Amino acid sequence: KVFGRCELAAAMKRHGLDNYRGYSLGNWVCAAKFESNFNTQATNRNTDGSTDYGILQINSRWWCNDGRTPGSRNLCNIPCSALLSSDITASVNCAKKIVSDGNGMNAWVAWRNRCKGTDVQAWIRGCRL
Ligand SMILES: CCC[C@H](CC)C[C@H]1C[C@@H](CCS(=O)(=O)O[C@H](CC)CC[C@H](C)CC)C[C@@H](C)N1CC=O
Ligand code: NA
Repeated sequence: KVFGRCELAAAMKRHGLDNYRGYSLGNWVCAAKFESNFNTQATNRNTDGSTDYGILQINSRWWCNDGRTPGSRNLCNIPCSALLSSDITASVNCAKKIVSDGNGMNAWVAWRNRCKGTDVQAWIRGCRL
């Protein structure tokens, strides 16, 4: 599913991401924009043999099981395919664990390089939230 911007903002907020670990909703919407272009089905292979999955590009070396990643830990205890669903529940709940792991949102490279330090509230402007 390709979410609309405000549609994703509302779903993220309903699932408790607004201000989760101190990161405002616009941070999460910006992250999803540049990680996946709001597409739940996005997948991208990495050099270490892992793959990133879903709207927040969650990695199969640490967080989910895809059956083909050396050194897999599956800390979210889910198949990586669960992170591709139109229902973002599993991606949100796993993202909560990731962002709590110690490095905050720096775990998302696109957030670090394209959202951190910018006017992230722009990503929720116009939305009825
Ligand atoms: C907390 C878990 C951290 C993980 C890493 C431990 C996730 C990292 C993987 C990184 C892979 C970097 S890589 O250059 O070595 O491999 C590929 C290059 C061929 C990347 C290919 C891209 C993805 C195709 C578009 C890139 C980053 C996008 N995600 C997290 C989300 O931001
Ligand atoms: Na890699």
